[PDB]
Amino acid sequence: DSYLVLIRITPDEDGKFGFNLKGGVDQKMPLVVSRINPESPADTCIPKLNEGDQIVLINGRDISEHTHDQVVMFIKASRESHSRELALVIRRR
Amino acid sequence: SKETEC
Ligand code: NA
Ligand code: NA
Repeated sequence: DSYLVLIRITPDEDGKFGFNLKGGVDQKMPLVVSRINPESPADTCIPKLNEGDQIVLINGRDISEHTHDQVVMFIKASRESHSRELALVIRRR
Repeated sequence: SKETEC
């Protein structure tokens, strides 16, 4: 029914990946993609990021016990990265 | 109910 996807994204010139996030352990709501900015890096990588995708790992980090704000920081940290690339393992149904 | 642009 549900399956895991590894998504790999490089930020645009502004530093953004082109998606919005909701949830976190503070939000009593799993952590999920709420928006894909059309034609952004998140929309244009293969495989691509989808609205409603549940975030499982961020750069191999299990984020199930981290706050919303923490996860946003984890996302930003991957621009200062080695490959400057973001690697998300997501779950889709 | 937080929503953040990434
Ligand atoms: Na795809
Ligand atoms: Na990952």
